[PDB]
Amino acid sequence: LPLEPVVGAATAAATAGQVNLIDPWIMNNFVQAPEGEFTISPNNTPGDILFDLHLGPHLNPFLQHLSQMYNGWVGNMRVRVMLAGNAFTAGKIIICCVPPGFASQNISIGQATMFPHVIADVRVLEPIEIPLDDVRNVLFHTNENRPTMRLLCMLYTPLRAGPFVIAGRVLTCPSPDFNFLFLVPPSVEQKTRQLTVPNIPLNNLANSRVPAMINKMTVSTDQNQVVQFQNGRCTLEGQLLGTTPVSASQVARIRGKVFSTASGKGLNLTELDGTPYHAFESPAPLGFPDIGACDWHVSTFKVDQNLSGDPMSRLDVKQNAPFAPHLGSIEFTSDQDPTGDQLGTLAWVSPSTSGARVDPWKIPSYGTHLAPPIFPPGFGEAIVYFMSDFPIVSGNTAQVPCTLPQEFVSHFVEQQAPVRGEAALLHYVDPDTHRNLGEFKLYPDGFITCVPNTGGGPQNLPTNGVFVFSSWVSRYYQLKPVG
Amino acid sequence: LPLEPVVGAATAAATAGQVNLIDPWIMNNFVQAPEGEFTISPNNTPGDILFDLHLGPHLNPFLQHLSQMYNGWVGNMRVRVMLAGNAFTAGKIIICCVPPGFASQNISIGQATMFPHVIADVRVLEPIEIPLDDVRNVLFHTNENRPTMRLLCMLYTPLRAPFVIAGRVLTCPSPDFNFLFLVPPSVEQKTRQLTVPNIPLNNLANSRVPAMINKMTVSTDQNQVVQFQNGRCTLEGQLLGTTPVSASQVARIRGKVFSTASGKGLNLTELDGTPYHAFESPAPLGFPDIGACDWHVSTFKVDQNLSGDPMSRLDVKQNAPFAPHLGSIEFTSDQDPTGDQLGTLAWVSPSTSGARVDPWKIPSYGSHLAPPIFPPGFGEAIVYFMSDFPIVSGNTAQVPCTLPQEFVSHFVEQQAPVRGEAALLHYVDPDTHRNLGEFKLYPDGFITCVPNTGGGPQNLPTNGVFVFSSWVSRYYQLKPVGT
Amino acid sequence: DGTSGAGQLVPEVNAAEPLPLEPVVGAATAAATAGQVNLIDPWIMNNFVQAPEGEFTISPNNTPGDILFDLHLGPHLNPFLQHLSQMYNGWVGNMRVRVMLAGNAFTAGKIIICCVPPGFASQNISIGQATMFPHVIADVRVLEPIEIPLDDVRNVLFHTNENRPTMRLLCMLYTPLRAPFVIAGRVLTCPSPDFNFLFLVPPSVEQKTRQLTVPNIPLNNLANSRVPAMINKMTVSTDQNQVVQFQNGRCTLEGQLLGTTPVSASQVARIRGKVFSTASGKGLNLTELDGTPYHAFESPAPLGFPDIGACDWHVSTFKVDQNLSGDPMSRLDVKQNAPFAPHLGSIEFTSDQDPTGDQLGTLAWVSPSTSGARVDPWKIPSYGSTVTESTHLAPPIFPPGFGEAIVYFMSDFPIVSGNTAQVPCTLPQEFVSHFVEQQAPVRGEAALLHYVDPDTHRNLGEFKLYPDGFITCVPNTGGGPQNLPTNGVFVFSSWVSRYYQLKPVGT
Repeated sequence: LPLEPVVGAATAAATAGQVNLIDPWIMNNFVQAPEGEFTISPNNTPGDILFDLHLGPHLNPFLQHLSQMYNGWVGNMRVRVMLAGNAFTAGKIIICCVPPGFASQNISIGQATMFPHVIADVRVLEPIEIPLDDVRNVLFHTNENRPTMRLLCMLYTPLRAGPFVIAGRVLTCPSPDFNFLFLVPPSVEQKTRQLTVPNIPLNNLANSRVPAMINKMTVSTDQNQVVQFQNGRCTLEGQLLGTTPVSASQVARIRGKVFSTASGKGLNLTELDGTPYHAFESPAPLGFPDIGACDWHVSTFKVDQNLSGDPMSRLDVKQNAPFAPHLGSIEFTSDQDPTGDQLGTLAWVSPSTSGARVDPWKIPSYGTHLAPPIFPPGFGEAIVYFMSDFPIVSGNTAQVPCTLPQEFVSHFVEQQAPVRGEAALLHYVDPDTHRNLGEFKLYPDGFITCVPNTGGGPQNLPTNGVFVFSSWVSRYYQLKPVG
Repeated sequence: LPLEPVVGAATAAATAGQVNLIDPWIMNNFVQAPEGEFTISPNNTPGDILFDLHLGPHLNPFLQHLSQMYNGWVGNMRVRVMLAGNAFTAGKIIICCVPPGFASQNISIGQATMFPHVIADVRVLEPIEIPLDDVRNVLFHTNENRPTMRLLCMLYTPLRAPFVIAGRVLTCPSPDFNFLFLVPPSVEQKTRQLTVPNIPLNNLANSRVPAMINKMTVSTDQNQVVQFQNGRCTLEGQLLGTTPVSASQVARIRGKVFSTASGKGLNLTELDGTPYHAFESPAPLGFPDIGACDWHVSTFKVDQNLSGDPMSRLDVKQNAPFAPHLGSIEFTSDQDPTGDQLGTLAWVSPSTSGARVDPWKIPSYGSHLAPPIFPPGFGEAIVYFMSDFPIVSGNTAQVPCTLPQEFVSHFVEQQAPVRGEAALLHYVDPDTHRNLGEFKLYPDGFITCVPNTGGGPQNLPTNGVFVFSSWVSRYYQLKPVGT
Repeated sequence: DGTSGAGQLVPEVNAAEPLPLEPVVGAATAAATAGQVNLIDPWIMNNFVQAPEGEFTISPNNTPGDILFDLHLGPHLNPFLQHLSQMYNGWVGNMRVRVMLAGNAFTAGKIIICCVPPGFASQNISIGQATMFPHVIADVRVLEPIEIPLDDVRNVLFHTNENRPTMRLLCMLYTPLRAPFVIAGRVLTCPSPDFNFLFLVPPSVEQKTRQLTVPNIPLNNLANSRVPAMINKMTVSTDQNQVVQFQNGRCTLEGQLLGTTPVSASQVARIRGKVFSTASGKGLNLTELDGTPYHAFESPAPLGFPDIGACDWHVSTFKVDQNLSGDPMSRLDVKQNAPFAPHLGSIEFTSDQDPTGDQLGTLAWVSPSTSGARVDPWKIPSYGSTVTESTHLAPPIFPPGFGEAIVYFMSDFPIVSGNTAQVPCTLPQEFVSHFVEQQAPVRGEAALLHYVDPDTHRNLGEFKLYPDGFITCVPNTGGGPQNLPTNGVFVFSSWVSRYYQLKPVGT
């Protein structure tokens, strides 16, 4: 290779506080990378990306567990590539070393030979060993994200034999130039956390919009519908968006004070614990329903007395032009007499006119710092929604969709993990036989996408599996079809 | 110069992949930089800015062409400055070296003495040589944006001389210059060069109506502001407003016909059948913007089976139901249009009887627009490009714009960065290659000039080609064009 | 490579004889007379990088005697040397060529690679005559790649970017291939330790060292080149032996327009003239699109004249006069009859409205010539009134065989009662206006293009751009390119030979 030898730990020996050691049995065995599975099929053209890495301590699950009590790292790692072919095949492969700070859209196979490369045949027997060295700009890497040295593997000549696919594995162990740098109290710094997904089956996740359970996932019928839900919106760093509450006993709730004028009878909106509502950036009080273009039916009760009568009194809210909850004022009608304070929940909806149809894929017009919409991205990636049984009269369906469940939002808020990639990769896993049922992507804005089969998506999967985080991938990572 | 000796690649030899040598003949002659030209004038005051350059490999057209092959760079340069004045213009200048990390955003002429500086007169014959050193904090410089050293030229004493003083800046590298990591050439976007297309003026298409550019002119009242919505594209390639890419998408309307009790209408979609989203764009891409008039759109029906006469002329009035931001217009026509209608604006007419049509206004979409274009002062005016178009009862029969469509389609394709406050353009006759005028190209996407008294750019031939010259500052004074 | 686990089925090293040519001195000659001698990067001198003309296929459709690749000795055989060649002027020295071949353990065949001296110019060197040059006969089953020195036989002290003959490598098939199969071969080059560029020149100014590029525009943003509309589909024709001779949208890769091809995307299908009206009827005396007079020359018509033949035209014009009152437009109806002769600059029309003076208009919609005929959008009009006049049309386009098919670009356009309601072309207008500005030289017989998805940067199909200005493909059985997504980007990959076997596109 045209690479000069680099030095790992002699530059950061004098200017850092400490230089710490590593258990010598980690330096010897080769441990498989997180995304270290790739196949080569005869349907592949020359030029397809097969794998893609970048240098760090996350390429080895011992270094990732050791780095949570340290502060810096330097050094080079060693990579193995192991193919599985026999003596009756033909084809080549290319593995190039892209330097840090190089940004480009696509690299052809003619431009891939201008990097320091290794062109390896398919029929090889001993595994290919490639040095992955550290080309630094500073003395030592601290615990932030910063672009590092990449490997890039592409097909070079197409595969010919005589559905024979060829499977490959990537294995990685550090060189003796690897070192950690400063003893820190473990798992306290935010920069060394890792994102995790709760260990709860799908038939025990609550809905994030109505108070019911999730029973089956679908994809929408339209494949480019744009959704702008305001309940169940939260990014991966634990920043709530819209009117998303935290717990699951706060979804689709209403608390306010009743005023009685000659104009009608209405509600002055407060929050769900007695604090007065502030109109700074929230479109509504935290816990307000977002079912748009319908007629709500909220059943409340009287709060601060020793009640002797029948407390429950249904209230009917119509989404006309006086409906403006952003100012903290909705108008209702009823058959009982609700006075004072009323804490209630949304029971069921109704259409506006006498013959209209309730479309639960829409949001009301509040009157103002809304949540941003969700466009369906990439190549064939479809946003997976979660349906739930809820009483909707005179509608096309009885299923209410969402993007994330409530126990995901209540976990992302407490966890406060950072984002180390451009997307996440999940694995739907049966909890009995531990077999992988399908893979999904988790984007940094909080919506799960997938690539479905023709005529079948995630709805064909059973409803008692458990999501499991795997690793961080790029945005253009290819998924497998589900169905 | 009061500066320590600064080493080159001796620090970056350890932690980089390669260290690469260059030609020993580049370090001998002084070549004019692509950011060289500046002017001194008695309009200036002691304390202005004549040029400012950040240290890099883009200060020399040999190092710029070499840096598309490499990744990093380390080392110093040498700068040499020429002036051209008589023995009747008295005054000094001052060229100082501001280190990186010094942030004050205003430097008095008494504070610029406290840097490493060269104080030079304007009556000098031999040029002035000053070394620009690479004071840095890191081991080497990756081809991206980090603060490097600055040259900074100010007027140090008032100029008692329309006489301007031309100046040029010539650079050559020191013997300590070195590039670092070989990549494939011309793949990164960060080391690209801005070009202007090599087309004559009469072979350029208009950007507001479907016609060809006839001549250039300036306005009569040169303090009128314009807010055109087609032909708006910044130099980095970001489209603004409703500007389309190609030249066959200009002033075209496509939508589905709906009938109601009050006339007919069109439910607007995009220009290929894709549904329109009411977002950041004020209209579907390619919507016309000739305001305060009545349109005449001639459409046909997108259908495989047509008979008789497939054309229909829709007359759109800009009354209160004209609201293209919501996604609906109205029309009146004597034919019977149905289904998906696609058409192009044909001619415009006055709104009421006796009134006249103004082609400089824009319609009212609302009942997220592009920012207005203000003239940048210093006795300049905006160059407009005129084109013949059928206009009844108007002042002129010609429609202006701010950029040709090929310029927009070139800036979108190239995506070159911006290294200056303006771009100086020449206008050359393509036979004898003489020069006819100087124009500035601002990074907001419009071309200005300084018109002569009694004339302007409308007295020039109409077959000249624009040629990129250099990157200049905001106060470069242009020679007046005209007669 | 893979000599470890390939068994002993294939040979590993090509046993070759030394070539019958003496070694050639390098850059020591141009030290006394040239101005400068410029050193280059030592990291280039020992890395084998794939040449731009570095792809070929050996398919069992090839006969013995087909040209696989053909290289002229220059600095354009290496992308580092090509990118350095735009800065300097002149060069000397030798190169080092390396050919990669890896078939199965089942295939069979041989190739022959010969060195032709400068000045020996002949067409169709056979495989009998290629033996008489210094040659190496290599197998198609070897593992270690063949290395061939490309010496620099010359008459003068050093070279220059003008037109002079240089040495050639010429690799042809020798015995037929015997096994759905091809053999992907790659050619990799590296300079000798005697290579040297000579004189510094302003970079990327001269024409002879340029590089052909294709625009970075998606498919749905390209304009049609025969009617004013946008491209929305790529199809192939049914009759694969139908000849097409279009007039608009014809441009060679060197950037030299043919026929009535305009430059801008707003000049297509336009007519400008001054209306005369005798006692017989009404007509137009044709001028150019900017008022300049039109003379009978190499073009058969003014630039931008429409070319949909054997039909009726409906053109909607307007007066060029400033003072307009009332209804400005006027629809003209043209028949392709005997008084239709745009080569002499006169047509004849009828209209309900009355336009006079100067008129400028655009073709609106077409119509059949008779009450029960059809509209074929694949024909062209007869420009000359008498058929024997030399009107200097563009030459017809023939498909180059090997199962290939020409790609057409369709657009929605109001055709009344035709075969389909779409108009084809050969090149988009943004390709013509990009080929005219660049003026890049052509270094092969085709240009392999890839149709790339703009987001995931995948690969959807291979295409070939021929130097006469059209794009071909090999359609799959019962499919074609009309199944592809309509927002891809054509990227340039390599310069290939005329007999490159593409992969079938579509389903």
